Amino acid sequence: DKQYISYNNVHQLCQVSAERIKNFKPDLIIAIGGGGFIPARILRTFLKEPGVPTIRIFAIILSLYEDLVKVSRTQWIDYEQCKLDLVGKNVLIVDEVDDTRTTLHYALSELEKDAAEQAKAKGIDTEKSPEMKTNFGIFVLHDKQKPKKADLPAEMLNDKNRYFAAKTVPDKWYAYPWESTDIVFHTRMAIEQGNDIFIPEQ
Amino acid sequence: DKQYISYNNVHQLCQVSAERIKNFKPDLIIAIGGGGFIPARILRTFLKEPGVPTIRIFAIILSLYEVKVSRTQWIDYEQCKLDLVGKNVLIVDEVDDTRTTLHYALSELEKDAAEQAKAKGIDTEKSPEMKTNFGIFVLHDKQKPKKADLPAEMLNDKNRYFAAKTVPDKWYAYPWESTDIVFHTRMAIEQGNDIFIPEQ
Ligand SMILES: Nc1nc2c(ncn2[C@@H]2O[C@H](COP(=O)(O)O)[C@@H](O)[C@H]2O)c(=O)[nH]1
Ligand SMILES: Nc1nc2c(ncn2[C@@H]2O[C@H](COP(=O)(O)O)[C@@H](O)[C@H]2O)c(=O)[nH]1
Ligand SMILES: [Mg+2]
Repeated sequence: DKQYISYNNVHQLCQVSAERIKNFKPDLIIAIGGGGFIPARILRTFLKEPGVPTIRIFAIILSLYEDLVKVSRTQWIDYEQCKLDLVGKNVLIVDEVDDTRTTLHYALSELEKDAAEQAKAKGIDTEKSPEMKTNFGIFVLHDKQKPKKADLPAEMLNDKNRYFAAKTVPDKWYAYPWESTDIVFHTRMAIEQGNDIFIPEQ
Repeated sequence: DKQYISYNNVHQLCQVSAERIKNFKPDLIIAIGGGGFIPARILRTFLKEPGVPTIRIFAIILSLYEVKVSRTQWIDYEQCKLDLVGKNVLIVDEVDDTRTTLHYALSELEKDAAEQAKAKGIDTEKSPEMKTNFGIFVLHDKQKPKKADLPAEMLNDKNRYFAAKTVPDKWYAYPWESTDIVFHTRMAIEQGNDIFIPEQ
């Protein structure tokens, strides 16, 4: 039962989620794919504080292939060039949907390798110096209620201030507005399905 | 006279612009900042051909200071296996105001292209066809005195410089910038800045 989601719905999902995510105090955002970036950018509008430098967003692409799951960093982050130091940072990973969780699992896994390798380059010892550890969190618009094919750490999933889903939803296909080649039809369906705005004008 | 722009307006600006941009045949897109990335991603939906790998989008951030250019977030070409040689590259931003941002973005990316051509032992004078072809797409190009220029072969080629709309010198409020999307959309509708293409 295909669920059509309007732009304004996504906007308001980000709006309400931002209030929760403030408790995580993200220092930067890493967005998975084009679908991750749009919510990430909208989120930033709601995280912005006047006089405070806007939170940086980094786009990454992960490709996963059948093993004999193999992971390829199709588009990654040049931490040195960007002067991005993950040590002692709160990092929010953003994607539009958590379906089987495979993508989020391997993205987190890869980013943890980056952080560990940086904390070692600095002659930092994350065991002796725990406060230099990187704190990862996740934000998705939709977390599907279904058997997952991959896990996420318990301290992530079971911490309401680390794993953030705007909505936990049935196992249905979600059609995002940026994916549509007929936004008029798409928005008409979204309104009919109750997938448009849910917060009134201020 | 602030102009409120709805999400659906942005979507349809990209839809019509894609028909023009197909003539440029972009191989990849480079999006400037968060405001560039959204139209870039929407454009990709309209450039997609089934059975053909999706066009890659790379995000960059340029900082310009009182001009001093800083590559705040750039592209690791080697890591991304991105070769600009012989490519048609579309640079995307949401707005061309004074043109300063586009001027320096193009300048910096051209340096990358030349650098990569030389590393491949390619004399672009002798083999002009291997040169990198840059194009630009913005949602709005403001009609006003510009503070920087773009190449004549860019600006005067309808198949290189693409503005969805050429507009008066007013401030454009994009939907992703809004903290009240309901007010924002109501204003956009009133202003005639919503949809302009019917359902299929
Ligand atoms: N548009 C859309 N894409 C989905 C949906 N479910 C999964 N996907 C795509 O499948 C990918 C893999 O999701 P995963 O199963 O790894 O969590 C997602 O990144 C997304 O690209 C959906 O309901 N709607
Ligand atoms: N939202 C919005 N931003 C603008 C507008 N005009 C200029 N800007 C911001 O100013 C930046 C510099 O524009 P430039 O003058 O270099 O073309 C743009 O990238 C954009 O971030 C506008 O009308 N609306
Ligand atoms: Mg995604």
